[PDB]
Amino acid sequence: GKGKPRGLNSARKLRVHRRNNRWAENNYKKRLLGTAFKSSPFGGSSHAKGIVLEKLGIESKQPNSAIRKCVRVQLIKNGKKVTAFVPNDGCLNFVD
Amino acid sequence: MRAKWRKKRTRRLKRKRRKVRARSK
Amino acid sequence: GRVRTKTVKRASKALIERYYPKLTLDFQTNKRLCDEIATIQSKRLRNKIAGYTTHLMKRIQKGPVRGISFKLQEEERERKDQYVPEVSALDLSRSNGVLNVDNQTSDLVKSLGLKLPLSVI
Amino acid sequence: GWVPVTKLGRLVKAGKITTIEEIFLHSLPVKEFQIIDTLLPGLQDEVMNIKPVQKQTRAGQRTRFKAVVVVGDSNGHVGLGIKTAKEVAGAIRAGIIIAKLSVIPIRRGYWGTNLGQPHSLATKTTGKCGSVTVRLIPAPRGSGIVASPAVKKLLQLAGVEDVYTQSNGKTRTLENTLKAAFVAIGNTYGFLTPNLWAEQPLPVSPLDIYSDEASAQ
Amino acid sequence: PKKRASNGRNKKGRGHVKPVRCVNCSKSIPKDKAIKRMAIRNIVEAAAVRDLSEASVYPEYALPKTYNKLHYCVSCAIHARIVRVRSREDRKNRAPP
Amino acid sequence: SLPATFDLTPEDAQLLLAANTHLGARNVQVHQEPYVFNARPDGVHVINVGKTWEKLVLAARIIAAIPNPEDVVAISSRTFGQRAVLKFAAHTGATPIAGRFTPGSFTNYITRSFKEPRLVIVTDPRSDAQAIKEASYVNIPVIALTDLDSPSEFVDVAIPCNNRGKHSIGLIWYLLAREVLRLRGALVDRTQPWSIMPDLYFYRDP
Amino acid sequence: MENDKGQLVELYVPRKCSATNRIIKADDHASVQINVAKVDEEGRAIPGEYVTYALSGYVRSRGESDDSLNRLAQNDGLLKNVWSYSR
Amino acid sequence: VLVQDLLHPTAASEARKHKLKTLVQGPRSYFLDVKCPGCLNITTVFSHAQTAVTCESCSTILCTPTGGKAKLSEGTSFRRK
Amino acid sequence: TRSSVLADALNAINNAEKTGKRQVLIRPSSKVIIKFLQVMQKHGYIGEFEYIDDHRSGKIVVQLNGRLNKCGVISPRFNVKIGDIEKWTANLLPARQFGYVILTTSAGIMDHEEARRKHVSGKILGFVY
Amino acid sequence: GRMHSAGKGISSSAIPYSRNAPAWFKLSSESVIEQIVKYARKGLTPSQIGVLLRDAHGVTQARVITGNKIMRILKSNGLAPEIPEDLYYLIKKAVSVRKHLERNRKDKDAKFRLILIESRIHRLARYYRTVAVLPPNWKYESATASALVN
RNA sequence: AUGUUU
RNA sequence: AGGGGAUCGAAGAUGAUCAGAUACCGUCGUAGUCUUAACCAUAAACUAUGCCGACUAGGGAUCGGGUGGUGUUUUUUUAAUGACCCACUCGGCACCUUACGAGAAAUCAAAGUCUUUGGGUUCUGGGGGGAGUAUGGUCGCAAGGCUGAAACUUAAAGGAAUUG
Ligand SMILES: [K+]
Ligand SMILES: [K+]
Ligand SMILES: [Mg+2]
Ligand SMILES: [Mg+2]
Ligand SMILES: [Mg+2]
Ligand SMILES: [Mg+2]
Ligand SMILES: [Mg+2]
Ligand SMILES: [Mg+2]
Ligand SMILES: [Mg+2]
Ligand SMILES: [Mg+2]
Ligand SMILES: [Mg+2]
Ligand SMILES: [Zn+2]
Repeated sequence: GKGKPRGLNSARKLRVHRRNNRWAENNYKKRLLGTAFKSSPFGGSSHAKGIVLEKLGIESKQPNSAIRKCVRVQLIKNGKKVTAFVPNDGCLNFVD
Repeated sequence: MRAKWRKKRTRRLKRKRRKVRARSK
Repeated sequence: GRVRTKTVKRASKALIERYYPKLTLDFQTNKRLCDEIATIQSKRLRNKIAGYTTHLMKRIQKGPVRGISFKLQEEERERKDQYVPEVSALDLSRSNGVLNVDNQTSDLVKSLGLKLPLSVI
Repeated sequence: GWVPVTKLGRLVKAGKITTIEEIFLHSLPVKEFQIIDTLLPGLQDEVMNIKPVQKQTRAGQRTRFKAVVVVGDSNGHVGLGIKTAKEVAGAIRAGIIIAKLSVIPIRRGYWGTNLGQPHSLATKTTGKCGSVTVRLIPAPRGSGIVASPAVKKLLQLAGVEDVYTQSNGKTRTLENTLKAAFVAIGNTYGFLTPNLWAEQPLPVSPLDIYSDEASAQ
Repeated sequence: PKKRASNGRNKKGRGHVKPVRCVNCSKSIPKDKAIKRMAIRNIVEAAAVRDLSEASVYPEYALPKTYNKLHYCVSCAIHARIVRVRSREDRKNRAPP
Repeated sequence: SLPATFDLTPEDAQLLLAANTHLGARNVQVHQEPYVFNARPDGVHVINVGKTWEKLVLAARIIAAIPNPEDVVAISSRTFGQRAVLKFAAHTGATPIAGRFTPGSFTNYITRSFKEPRLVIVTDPRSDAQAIKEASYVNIPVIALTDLDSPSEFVDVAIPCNNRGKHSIGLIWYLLAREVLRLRGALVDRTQPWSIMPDLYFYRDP
Repeated sequence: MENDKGQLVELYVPRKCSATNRIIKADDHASVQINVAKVDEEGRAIPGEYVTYALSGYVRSRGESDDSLNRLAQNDGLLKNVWSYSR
Repeated sequence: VLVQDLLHPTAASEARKHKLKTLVQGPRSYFLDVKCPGCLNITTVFSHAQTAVTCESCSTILCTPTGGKAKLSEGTSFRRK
Repeated sequence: TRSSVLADALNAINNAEKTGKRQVLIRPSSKVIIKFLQVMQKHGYIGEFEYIDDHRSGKIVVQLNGRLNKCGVISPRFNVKIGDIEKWTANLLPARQFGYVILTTSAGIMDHEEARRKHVSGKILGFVY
Repeated sequence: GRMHSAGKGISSSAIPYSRNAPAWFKLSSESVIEQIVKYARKGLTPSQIGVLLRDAHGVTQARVITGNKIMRILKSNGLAPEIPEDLYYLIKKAVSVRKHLERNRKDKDAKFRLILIESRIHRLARYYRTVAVLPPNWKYESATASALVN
């Protein structure tokens, strides 16, 4: 055989084995554990408003250069502090 | 580092952690 | 050493391939013919070619040599027949007009042929 | 001119053999691309890709160029050539030659009923090269060639208009994917069907029919 | 990958083979893996067979041989050239020279 | 379908038995040879010379079917068969390959080689494996002089014969040439012994 | 393979092996077609008249073409006692 | 090969084959009539007898068991029933 | 241990055909095996087959004619409805014009064509093409 | 094969195709049945009864001569054992191994073999209880194994 | 016998 | 925990190398090595290949059993076992060649009979780390075993093979 039961009455074993092995999938495990709610400062949401706390220049990882002008933000929703990149040429002067 | 010595160092760390948790209560 | 390179050996073989009814096994009358039937651009190389051709055609009279066919191997092969002729085709002789076979060969012949002179021990 | 070698090629240039289907029927090995050129004049060629292959030797980068070519007429015949040469141009030309030499017939068939001019394959087929498995499934009319661009190009040069494709393995290895698709194409005329069950009288080879084509007077 | 079709040893159907000690360095090797060479040298080769036969009080003495089975580990056998590195195809050849 | 004239006669039967064609290989014999008559002690197997003769006749008919005699290639790298194939290609219009085969002789259409035959005959499939492989590369049928321990791969007509003996090899080649000539018409009547004796095909070492 | 109204729409109805009945493909360069000359009135090997056998590259590679040709010949004639069904 | 009569294998090959691997399985054992040193019966003895069979009306040992075929006491006549 | 004598028989037939043999012996040669062979022989994928009666379950010698590409069992013997016969044929057969999905129905063992023209269904047994 | 081993042995009897008595067999079915009952009263199990019948007499199979198996003959004549013979011999082997084990106590090989033997005993006893050859409450216990083989 | 690093 | 403790020898002590050398090397030497009575339950515990069943090449060796032979040698008195030889056979450790076939390849008679995908069945894996970590449970005298995450991080890590 193929290492899995083939018998006509093997449905319970087949589906239980699938249930056990689905936990090795990133997406399935994350969704069933509810990582986005407990972890993931955005509580499983697309966007989140927050209050800037500090301008910061983080030096881009090697082999690059040109520190990237992010902002520390404190989320109104839950209160966590996240670093958010400010994408454009300039565009830091428009955030205070 | 060698996997054997990584395991040994980790076991020593585990022993120290058990001892600290024992002294605490 | 005194080993001849490919531009000597191959040119000599090419000369002997088409000029066997030509220059003999003597170097003096070999190089002269080379002069008129080969565009050798140096007398030293001509001397090499003619000496190796002389050697090739001197040893040609002791047996055919590899990679050389001047349309005489076929002739000499078909000429040299029957080194042991008119004595025995290995038929009805070399015995008391019988075949000295074993029992199993005897049964083999008994399978189809009732006529075979046998001395099956 | 041509000045043929390959007495098969001699017969082709003499006009004794006038269809490549005879060569295919007698499984005659073709050694000159001119045989294919004269038997399939309407044979177009598509270069699939040129990629540099590199050999490291004493500062390395021998950097030869390898070209994949598919030749074919969109009626029954494709061939696939893969050739590496020092320059892209010469590799392409030699690959076209190799593909013409490798030209084989494909067996087109019907998905459903017998409405004329077969549009699809006669059976399911599979080819494998390396890790790449390409499976061709007969498709109804109007389905088109359901395949990735390279295999779809090879199939329309084969003359298939309706086919489903399935693939497994590292299909981003273009050479192996094309070779697997070419094997799948070729196996169609190797799959025995009930309509081919009937026994035929085993015709005589053209090489025997015209035997006075190996000589130099 | 797997370098040798069976292994660098001779053990199929056994599981465990008791070890031996290398004559040169004392490394423990399974007896089937150790490189074993027999030595049947003459007790007196010594450039001096004739001298010993002259000094001998017995005519036709038939001087004896010294017998010794040597067991080498892989490292010691390779280093002392009892055994040598062979090509990938030459390794698949078990006849002695 | 072949007449009693094509049946095996006592004359060539005792010719085979004298040449020791029937002395097959030892107990080691390829398990694809039903040409074996009962095995005598000392291991030597007896080859059924009736089957040998029938296969020789079938091979001769295959050779005669070939329209151009030059399209038939006789091959022997073993010395014991080189004179055999040379005399065979003299008597029939065949093309001989004696000695080295120069791998690439059936593919690789470059000069000094590249004959394109319709049939290949080999003295020993083992020693002529290269020619057999190339024939399998270019669709060439193969007849072979096969001992009971000779490989059968890509060998379409196996003539069972001892190939350890120069007498056997030469005699088998001689009978093959005889039957080819008889079928062609060179020998008008298959009742005369073909005056050319079966020693011109044998090997001569000195 | 014919279409509706029954005209042959497939090119190159292929040959089949005389031994194993498998199709001789266009690239099977190990396959072999053997012609055995016909014999009329004490020999003379009528030219162009043969008994034809097609052996597949598979059989030839397996080294069974000799036995298969023995069987097929003997079934057509051309051989009286070489091949036996029982073994 | 590739063509053989599986339904009619030769007697030689069938006798070569293991008893379970013939076309139809069957025993290669048999029964013998051993001449008793006395009378009133010719004793029937299995060829592969596991028992040290003695005469029905006496106490002489006719066969001694072995791994395969039994022995025959070194004086006896034995028909092969 | 042996769980499908039909699977063993069809596997032996497949191996013999793909090795080019013209005959194959199969043991223990049950009734389902014989019916499956009868279907295959009716459609001409095998030749004659002869049952050898040992007083065990028996044997069969089948004559192959080189027209068999593959015969196989579907294990387990899935329950198949009339509308699932088409899915099984699509999955197993090389084309829609030839080959057979063989079923066991209470109208007997039969290929899918005569199954659907008797309007019967059952459990899937195997396939042949 | 070899339920409790890696052995793949196939050695067994190959009983003939002929389902009738051999032509050279002239003893009555009643006479062989009487011999069977005599051996059973002498205390032989059906297996050794068959062995004696085949070795010392010409009865190839009691089932082909008398048309009945030896155990069935013994049961019809009231000479059947209280437990089947194979189960009895398995329990006897278990008792022997267990006695050796309580005398050695370091023979871990014997401990393992005893586990195997008792596994076989329990499987065979489950079969016999299923087919109602043994009472539904029949139980094999280590300390009464001797008590039930004697 | 010893001979580190890039 | 008793007994035993020759040898070798985690620790430890020393000699020497060395830039350092609390390493390799030398000399000792405790535990241990051995045994009894109990624990422990882990190994590259490996064939890194679950088990049961069937089929698909060829070959010669070899172990155990069996069968046969005009067999050789061996003696007891016919004959006999024994050893050997030959052939066959069942079972086993393997091996050689070729691969229809398989595989990414190395290679593989199974790692084949797989996109022409289903004989039965158990266990395991789902990119690399974090991590066999934390925590809880359980077993253990302990060492530890079994079970076993997450946060976070990362575009490779890895396999086989090629030329340098
Ligand atoms: K950069
Ligand atoms: K001590
Ligand atoms: Mg390595
Ligand atoms: Mg171990
Ligand atoms: Mg079994
Ligand atoms: Mg079990
Ligand atoms: Mg650096
Ligand atoms: Mg573990
Ligand atoms: Mg493991
Ligand atoms: Mg992972
Ligand atoms: Mg690597
Ligand atoms: Zn060492």
